[PDB]
Amino acid sequence: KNLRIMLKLNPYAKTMRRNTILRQARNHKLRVERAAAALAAKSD
Amino acid sequence: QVLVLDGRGHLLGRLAAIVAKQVLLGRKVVVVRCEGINISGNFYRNKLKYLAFLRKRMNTNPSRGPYHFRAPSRIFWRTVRGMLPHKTKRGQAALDRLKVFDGIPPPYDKKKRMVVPAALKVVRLKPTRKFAYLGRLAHEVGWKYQAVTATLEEKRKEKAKIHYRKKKQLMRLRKQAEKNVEKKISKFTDVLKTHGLLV
Amino acid sequence: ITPGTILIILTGRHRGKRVVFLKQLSSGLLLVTGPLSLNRVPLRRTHQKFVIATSTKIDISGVKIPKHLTDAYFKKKKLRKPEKEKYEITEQRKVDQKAVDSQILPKIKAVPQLQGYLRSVFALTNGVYPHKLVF
Amino acid sequence: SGRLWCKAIFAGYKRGLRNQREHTALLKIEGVYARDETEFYLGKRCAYVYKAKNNTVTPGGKPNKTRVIWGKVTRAHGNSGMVRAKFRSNLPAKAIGHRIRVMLYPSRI
Amino acid sequence: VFRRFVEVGRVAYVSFGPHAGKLVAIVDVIDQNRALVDGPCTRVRRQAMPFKCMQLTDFILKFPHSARQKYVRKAWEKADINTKWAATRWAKKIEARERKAKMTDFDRYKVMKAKKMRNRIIKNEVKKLQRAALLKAS
Amino acid sequence: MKASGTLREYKVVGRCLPTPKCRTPPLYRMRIFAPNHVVAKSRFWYFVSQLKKMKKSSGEIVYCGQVFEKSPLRVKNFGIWLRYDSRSGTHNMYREYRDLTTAGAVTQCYRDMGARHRARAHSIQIMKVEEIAASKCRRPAVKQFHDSKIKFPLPHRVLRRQHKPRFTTKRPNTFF
RNA sequence: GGGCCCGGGGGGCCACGCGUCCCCCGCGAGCGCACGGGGUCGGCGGCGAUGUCGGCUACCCACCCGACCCGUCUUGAAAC
RNA sequence: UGGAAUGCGAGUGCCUAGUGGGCCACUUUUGGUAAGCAGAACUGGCGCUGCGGGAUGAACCGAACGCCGGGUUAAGGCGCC
RNA sequence: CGGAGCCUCGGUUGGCCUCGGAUAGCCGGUCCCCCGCCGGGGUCCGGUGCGGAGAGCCCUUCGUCCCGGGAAACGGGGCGGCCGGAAAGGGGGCCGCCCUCUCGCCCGUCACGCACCGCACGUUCGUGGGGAACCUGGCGCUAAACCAUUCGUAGACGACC
Ligand SMILES: [Mg+2]
Ligand SMILES: [Mg+2]
Ligand SMILES: [Mg+2]
Ligand SMILES: [Mg+2]
Ligand SMILES: [Mg+2]
Ligand SMILES: [Mg+2]
Ligand SMILES: [Mg+2]
Ligand SMILES: [Mg+2]
Ligand SMILES: [Mg+2]
Ligand SMILES: [Mg+2]
Ligand SMILES: [Mg+2]
Ligand SMILES: [Mg+2]
Ligand SMILES: [Mg+2]
Ligand SMILES: [Mg+2]
Repeated sequence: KNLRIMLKLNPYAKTMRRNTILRQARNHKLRVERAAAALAAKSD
Repeated sequence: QVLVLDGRGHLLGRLAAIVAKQVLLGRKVVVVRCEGINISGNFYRNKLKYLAFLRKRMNTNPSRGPYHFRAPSRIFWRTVRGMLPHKTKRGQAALDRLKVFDGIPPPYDKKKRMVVPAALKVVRLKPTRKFAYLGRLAHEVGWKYQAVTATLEEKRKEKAKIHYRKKKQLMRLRKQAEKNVEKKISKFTDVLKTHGLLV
Repeated sequence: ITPGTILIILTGRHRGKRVVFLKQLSSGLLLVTGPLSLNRVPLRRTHQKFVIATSTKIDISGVKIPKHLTDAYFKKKKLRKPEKEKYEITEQRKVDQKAVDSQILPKIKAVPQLQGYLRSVFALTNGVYPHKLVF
Repeated sequence: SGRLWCKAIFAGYKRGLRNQREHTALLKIEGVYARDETEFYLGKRCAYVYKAKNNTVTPGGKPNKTRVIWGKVTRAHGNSGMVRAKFRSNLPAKAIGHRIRVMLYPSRI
Repeated sequence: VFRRFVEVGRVAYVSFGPHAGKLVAIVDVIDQNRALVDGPCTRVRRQAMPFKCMQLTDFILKFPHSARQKYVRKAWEKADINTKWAATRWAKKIEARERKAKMTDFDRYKVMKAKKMRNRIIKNEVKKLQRAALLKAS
Repeated sequence: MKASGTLREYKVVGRCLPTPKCRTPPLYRMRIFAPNHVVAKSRFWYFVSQLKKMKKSSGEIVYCGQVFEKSPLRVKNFGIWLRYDSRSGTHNMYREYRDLTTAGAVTQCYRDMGARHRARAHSIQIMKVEEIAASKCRRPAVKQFHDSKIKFPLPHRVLRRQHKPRFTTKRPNTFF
């Protein structure tokens, strides 16, 4: 639960969490663009 | 203030269970037409049940109890008492929040009656099951005012029929009036329909 | 709670009254106005936990709230007793009330039946349950 | 002017069948008959309000016979909408079956 | 005495469950309690549904029992069940039910004012119709 | 085994542990219906032990995986061959059900065996489950639904919202 | 797939001095924010001298839940 | 290469009270028609022990107890009491 | 029957003024047709996941000022008479009046009120129930019970005649 307590025990946890956040946000951005294109494709 | 219930077409124990919990939360309850209450099972096996109760008596002094009340109202009352902690002040206070009546005497004859769909016989019984009438059962264990209560209940229904016809009359005028003033109230009729009050 | 939102006050002498939310002060308390002429609620601070934010909103984006209307402006001044000491509405507050009201009031009257809505108090009645109804 | 509080009933204390925890009161709120509807009322103030013989000071007023025990809703109880409440003092057993005011604050809406 | 029958093609309103408020068509009957239903034009996948959570409407589409979703949709569109449903009083009463539920505090104020004035106008007219009826009695 | 919730159909493959006598013992497969895969493997060892000189200690599970219903959107008639112990004997039954999944039909068999014969799941052995054509069904309960123009009403619809409201002014209507 | 994710021809690295020999091919300074070795406010409001404020416990009363009379011998006592 | 796993600090000596009526249960078991009978084995109980559940109850089921707050459970339950 | 207050007791914090009932069936119009002392059946027409719906209905309270638009004009407020109610009986409606108002409702115009400087027991039912008293006016009443005595249809004594 406490972030800075984790980094005291496992500094690498900050890297993993930053990567997860950046990856998950990037994967979300693809699904919307994929979905948006499909919706636009259907309108055609 | 007061929750008035109509006992006709209610099963004895399901009505008592709901009524008992209600007066324990501090609500006043009136149950009218206790003779109209029902019990599941054929009449005969329910008559045998009350005759078995009737045999319970202090062998050394029957006057000391149990007291076998014969009125359908008192039978129901004792049944609600059996679902309350009546030997404590809290239960006795609740038991005083309940009134029980055979027929519908004033002032409840001219007040609207609520029902309990979780105790209605049409809901809780399979239609092919037999059932007893509390009034008939009470009449056949020593109740004396079955014929009078029916006589007075027929007078009430005749008066209630005239009241209903007056209300239907005042409703036919109400519908006509809405047509006459339709032009003047059209704007206010749009507000109500916009928000679901009128369909 | 966005500026222009109508809030229902829940405590104090102004409880039940519907007021217009102007801004959130630096202390975190909200600033609201009745306006005074509609429900006799002046420029007054209120705490957000003690208001219900309705869904009705007027657009007060063009209203210029005086900048001296701060937490220190609305902080109570102590009055001494030895009989009784009475609070007085400083002439500055009256001037500030008119300046802000003159901009909000015309925008309230733009919405039909809204000025009357702000005159009317909120109350629970028979069969009305807060968890069921939308504000 | 008008009512600003919801109507509740002091149904009883927290308990098993033969043990009673008087520090928690079970409240029944009018119109709340399922557990998913109790969410609005969690954390809201509750007041057992009563009258006594002797006068007592009234905040923002002059002494009168009204007294109040404050509390608040802490969590839901059961499936049918009962909530648990806690008061600054254990409620008196004479309050069972009587009105408990539930205020609309602390507002979360 | 019975007017609505559980049959192939009957359109049923779903009253409760994960699909409450939607229309489905009876595609097939599994047993006394369950039916195969389909909602191709109402966002319901083909699945089993009990009759308990179903309310039969008056529409009966014409497709063979257990026909695939292509033909259930085709019959749904030809009958225009979606627009016919919205024209029924049953659908309108549902719409009124939700309009009232979402009413805002300001909406409730405006209804009270409109209702206040509308009821006074009607009552005054009823009084006049009663008085007029009196003169005929005399 | 407790027939908890809706059963799943598992394909369990096992064999004797290889030994110098037989480096490649033959593979055995069973159809298992169980709540979870942990129960599924347990019942396998209970069945093969009754048919072979094998048990968990001298054998292993090679594959445990759920068999998915192949036509979950098509109504089928299932014949079930089972044996069970009553209070005073063992019996072989043949039973039929209509369902969309074969594991759903098997679950109905456990509830039905419990309802009509007070047979606990631990005393029931499902021997075989087949999909049966309408013309080969035997039980009239299943055959009455083999009607292309089947129709029927819903008489005497009981009020199930009996506590919402708990008190009302109008009495319920059961005809729709 | 594994080989500091081998060798050759848009995005993150707890790489980032250098003289080299060559495998291979020992102290920078400050400043600041904090999910950081257990709560603080550098935040506020009401009321008060003859009827009001606080007083666990204690005196009396009420209510809800609990609750059989002790000592003893006894396998076993509220014990007829 | 302290030569299987796992866990745990061990060894040793004086003085010593009460007890030396027991009883109960799963399983095994003798006599007896059987017994809330008499008599054994094993383990666990009650005795010495409250507490939740079995309405009530020495022994059943759960669980063992410093004085408290919050949370969650066991065995059992959730018409009303 | 028609003033200030003082004790004490509590709870409560809008009202629903009513067909009968059926549930494998219901509800409302429709008198054109048939019966009866305006009511019942038929026809016909509408509703029926009840909308002539308790998932409902009614009332809704910030107040006052000025002037407009809709709504009222058969209207709002106020002393005299006759039907009417008995299961545990109506401070309902109707007719007169001499009075008393053009305001009550809705949409606007126009300002004002302790705006008590964020905060609880607020807001009614409430001229609430019971108790002492104090007044201050009118119209009215002027008893019985028990003891004692007597009786003996009664009796242990009480009680009873
Ligand atoms: Mg007799
Ligand atoms: Mg009060
Ligand atoms: Mg007790
Ligand atoms: Mg002794
Ligand atoms: Mg002995
Ligand atoms: Mg003893
Ligand atoms: Mg004894
Ligand atoms: Mg023995
Ligand atoms: Mg001993
Ligand atoms: Mg021990
Ligand atoms: Mg123990
Ligand atoms: Mg027992
Ligand atoms: Mg605890
Ligand atoms: Mg129990």
